[PDB]
Amino acid sequence: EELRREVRELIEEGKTAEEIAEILGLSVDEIKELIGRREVRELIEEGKTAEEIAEILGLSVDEIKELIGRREVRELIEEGKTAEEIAEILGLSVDEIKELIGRREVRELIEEGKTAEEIAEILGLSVDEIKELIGRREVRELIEEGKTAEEIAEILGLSVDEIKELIGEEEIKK
Repeated sequence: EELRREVRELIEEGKTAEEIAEILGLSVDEIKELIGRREVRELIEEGKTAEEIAEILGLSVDEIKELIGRREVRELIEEGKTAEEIAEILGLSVDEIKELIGRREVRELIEEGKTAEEIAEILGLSVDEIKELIGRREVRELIEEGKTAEEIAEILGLSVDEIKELIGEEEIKK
């Protein structure tokens, strides 16, 4: 019922799926049958590349790309990784990381003080697409600290033109 828990502790110990089969007396294929999504994130938290995990758990690079989803994209974008930086860790193309992007991946960077042009070059291939996908909540997130001509709009793109389509005029000066 929870045998997958008695396997994620040997992974964080440094052992490999080959050694997890011997220590637990089981077979190597059965260890591959207990490797889930949760057992992969912990190995993208020690900096290990996906190709390293291809030789840690013995799974194919085709079979590790099955498990890695948008969740690790947020985690790596959070740390300090960028555009091509993430793509090399996971063997994916940068476009595959573009196909795993969203507004939630952008909020965390507004929640670390970055600007539109700052994140446009961090995640790569972004310019007005960031401005296209800056939500009202991000401008509403700063309603407690509204205080510029266009820098509460430069962090979020441009000028009051943006802070007029994403909020009213009574809250332009609020």
